[PDB]
Amino acid sequence: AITSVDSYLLSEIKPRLNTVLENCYIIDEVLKDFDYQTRESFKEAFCGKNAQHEVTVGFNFPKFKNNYEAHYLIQLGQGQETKNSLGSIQSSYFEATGDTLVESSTAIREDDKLVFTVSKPIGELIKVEDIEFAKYDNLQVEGNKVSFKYQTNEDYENYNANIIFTEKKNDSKGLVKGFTVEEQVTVVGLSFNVDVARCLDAVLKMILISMRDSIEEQQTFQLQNLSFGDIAPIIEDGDSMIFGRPTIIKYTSSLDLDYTITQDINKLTFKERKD
Amino acid sequence: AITSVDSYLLSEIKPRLNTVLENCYIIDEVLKDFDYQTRESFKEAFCGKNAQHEVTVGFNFPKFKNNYEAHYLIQLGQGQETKNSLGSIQSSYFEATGDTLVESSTAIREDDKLVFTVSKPIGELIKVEDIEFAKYDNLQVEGNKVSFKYQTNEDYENYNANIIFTEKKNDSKGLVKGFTVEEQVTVVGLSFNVDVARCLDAVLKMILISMRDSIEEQQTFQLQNLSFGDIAPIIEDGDSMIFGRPTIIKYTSSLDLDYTITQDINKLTFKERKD
Amino acid sequence: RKKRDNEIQDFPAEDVQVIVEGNEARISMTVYPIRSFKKISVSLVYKQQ
Amino acid sequence: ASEAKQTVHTGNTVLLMIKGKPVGRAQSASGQREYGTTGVYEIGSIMPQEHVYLRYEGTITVERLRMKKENFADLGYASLGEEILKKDIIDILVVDNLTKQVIISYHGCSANNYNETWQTNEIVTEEIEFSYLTASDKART
Amino acid sequence: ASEAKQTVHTGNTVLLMIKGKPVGRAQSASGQREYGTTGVYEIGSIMPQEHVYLRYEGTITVERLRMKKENFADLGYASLGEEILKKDIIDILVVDNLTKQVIISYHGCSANNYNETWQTNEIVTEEIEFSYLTASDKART
Amino acid sequence: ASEAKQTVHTGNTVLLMIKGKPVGRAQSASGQREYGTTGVYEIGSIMPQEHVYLRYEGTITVERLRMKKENFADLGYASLGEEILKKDIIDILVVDNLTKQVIISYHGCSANNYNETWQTNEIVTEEIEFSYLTASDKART
Amino acid sequence: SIEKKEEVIAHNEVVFRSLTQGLYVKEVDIYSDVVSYTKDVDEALAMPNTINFKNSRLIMNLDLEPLNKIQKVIYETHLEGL
Repeated sequence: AITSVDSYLLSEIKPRLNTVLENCYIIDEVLKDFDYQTRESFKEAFCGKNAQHEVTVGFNFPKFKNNYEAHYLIQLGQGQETKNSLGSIQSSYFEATGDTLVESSTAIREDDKLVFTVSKPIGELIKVEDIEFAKYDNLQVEGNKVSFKYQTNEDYENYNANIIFTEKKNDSKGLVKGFTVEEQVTVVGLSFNVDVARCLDAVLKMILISMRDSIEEQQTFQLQNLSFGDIAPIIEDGDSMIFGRPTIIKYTSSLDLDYTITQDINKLTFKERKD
Repeated sequence: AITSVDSYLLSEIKPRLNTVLENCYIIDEVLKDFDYQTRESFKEAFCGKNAQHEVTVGFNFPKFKNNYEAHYLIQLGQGQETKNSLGSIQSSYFEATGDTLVESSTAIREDDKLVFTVSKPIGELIKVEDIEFAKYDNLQVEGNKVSFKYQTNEDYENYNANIIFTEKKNDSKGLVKGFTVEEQVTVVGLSFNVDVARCLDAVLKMILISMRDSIEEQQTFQLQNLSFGDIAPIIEDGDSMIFGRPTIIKYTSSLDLDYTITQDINKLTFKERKD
Repeated sequence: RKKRDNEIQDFPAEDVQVIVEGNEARISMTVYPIRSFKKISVSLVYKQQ
Repeated sequence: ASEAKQTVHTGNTVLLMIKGKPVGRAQSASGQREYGTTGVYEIGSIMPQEHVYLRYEGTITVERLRMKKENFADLGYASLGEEILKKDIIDILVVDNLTKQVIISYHGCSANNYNETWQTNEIVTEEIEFSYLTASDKART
Repeated sequence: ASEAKQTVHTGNTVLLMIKGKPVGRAQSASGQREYGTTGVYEIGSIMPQEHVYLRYEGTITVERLRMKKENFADLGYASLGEEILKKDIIDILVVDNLTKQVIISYHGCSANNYNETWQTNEIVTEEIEFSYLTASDKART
Repeated sequence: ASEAKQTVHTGNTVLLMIKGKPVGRAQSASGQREYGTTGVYEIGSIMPQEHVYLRYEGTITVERLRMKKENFADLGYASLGEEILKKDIIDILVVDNLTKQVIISYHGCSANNYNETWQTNEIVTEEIEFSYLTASDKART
Repeated sequence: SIEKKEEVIAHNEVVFRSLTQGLYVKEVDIYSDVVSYTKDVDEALAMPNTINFKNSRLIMNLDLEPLNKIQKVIYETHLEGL
């Protein structure tokens, strides 16, 4: 599973940043240490549902003009290989598996079992929220749905559960070959007003903190490290300077490829010899 | 609690610098090692309540002209992440808490208890000056005020105490997620007279020494380190050069965010099974 | 711990069930009761030599 | 994308919990187990005919930064004198940050030695080493 | 070009296999053997007249990164308590990535000690040390 | 801003005090405690049925830069010969710089060994190791 | 037309609503008495819709108009011809 850190960063940042800027309480919590003036100015400009001004995020070298009132700029940076396993072997799988999904699913009644439906089939069930099925419940997964004994659990006929599971792709089996890569990605906020840049950097730090609970980087992009540069004038040739403070984010991910195996043994030929 | 080191530096420097320059005794103590000439010239120019000349402090890249007779210039500098905890967990709290406050409060008489009033409610009481309440005194905090038994302490009805306490924000509980950051901030004094710059640097060093007793950096910005650059001509294109000696200040702070928890257990369902 | 103190002789480890629902939790488990010694039947055979 | 078939544990996906309380600013922990395997040597063989288990010894260490509150001494988990004799056993749990499922739990933990370092240029640290009766990896999926 | 007359083994040409299952994210392994050679000294000689083999001791260590699944505890190969007594012997095979031929196999492996490290800034690692009855390099070409 | 819920101790928030006198230019200090836990092994079990406390041993070390005045020898706290026999016990206190509250105190401290280093390129340092009867963390809030 | 279809119930909850103002509850106090109201239908305070919870605590105020809220999310595909 080749990793595109930049796209993941963008997808995590955009909705999360919009949600954070949606409400004032979270912003006030974030900007507790800042002075009244800059805090209130940033809140007036960008914060709130009905904010007239808006921030943006995008990759570097855009052929079009880019808004320099407040923008998050991303560039890919360097990368390095840090650790390897014997034969480049990372893991072995019997059934092809895709991404790990989290889905909410209300309990349902079936003639012998309570069940939960899901969007897609199941390759493996990791966890059901606040449940530890015993032998009596006889937890079974049958494609799309997971099921447990009806009678002794009948109080929970409409349990508002949620599920963490894994997609199923194929029944084939193979080996995972790959290594670990230690990658650096640079993120910088741009603004002709330095105070806006400072507040933007603080918001960036908070959303990076919040991201650590995300499933994907919990499973794929562990060992997050941060590093901040100095406030510098990005450009001097305009009528007014652009000010930005670059930040460097580090991640560790496992670049890997699935090598299928067609060998399947189903018969044995134990015979003696004579001389 | 996101940390803005620059604003804290400014807020600590301005009143403290004004107070230090207010009186001559402290300045004479500071400038003991310097020669008579420069010491007395600086005292004549800047020291004293009725000083005609005055120093200033502000951030870098101001669009307006800035006074270059004597000024403290700040710029943010670099930063780095140095240490982490398991799961990025820093601390656990049952009640939301804000800043740590110190308030003076004269004792008061209540029909059963001596009490101290405070400006704001109490989340936690750290210390009461020169007091170690015993069981007999039965120390209790009830929102705004703290109280102890009247009878055996009646000699102290007007005790001129002071209190170190913590604000109360909410009754909710959550987890503190974050890490430690090792940050560098640059401070430089500017003056077209080199001797004034030297004296200004000495004053800066003294106020940095004095700051170490401050509550906030005792609680937030531990491990202060200093580094001084060489006296250099900041600018040569004017009629006369600007001379300044940059200084680098290091700090360690814990960037963190409070993650609330809505799960509260209040009932138990211990039941057996049959087969 | 109880087994280490001989208070219980045996039990199934995997039989436990736990369910949480808002502010409530359900716990279900099984333990085998101890069995005491009740009956003995004896027969004798007399023989020569 | 996130294929769970290759994921590994790290410091950001683990929690150290005691009595439900997550210990704060915990840095590292190590676990050791010794089965005391020994071989059996006959007269007519240099090779060991078989190995046998004899003795189970296990210790776990924890490194922490001394918070001003809820340190191991204040929590009552550790001890500094005869107060130790009244301290009962504890269970130390390593639980997954993502699912809150258990990864490994130590039962009947008891304290062995206590170390604290006061230093000028670095944050205060303390180390504790426990001896436990048994380990368990139950309560899985 | 590739002249096989000078090739050597490396981490990319080796697989570590147990019960047919390739253990994943395995990092290193070391093998030790001691024949316990001792000399015989006569009265009329400082020199050792001859050496003799007396005792065969051998251990193998394995270092691994704890995957969230199929860790040594979950696989049942290791143990954490009295469950060990019901664990039978195993054979650990080092097999060539290219040909799938065997390079060296350890027979009758038994576990000696178990180590796991939880750390904040690094991936979790675990180490196991086994004691084996005999080694073999058979099944070659 | 300063949220006390996450604060930790460092070299700038601690004082080392003896007899009320703050010792000057003190660099580091380490504290050790050993409860001497031992297990109990029955015949019918490899596992330790229980652990028991047996023996309390504790030492504290202090590193200092030898000031020209008020060194440990001049203060009378240390000793250099038979003068030691007339030296009574002392209590070494670690007290908070902010509040002047106590963090940990060692009672009945007695000196174990004394080390001093004279070097050409570095400031003079001396080290003392004490053995104490009991430790205490009382007098808190 | 439809080639394949499946329906699942993502959530099933009980929403509380005022009888006079018509606004739903947003935030509450320690006893869970109302302190804030909202016009949104989804953001409103809600609890799981199962009998066990109902027996485990209507209880806060006499404005006795709860609302059983059920969310249906449907996956489907079409093969529309030319």
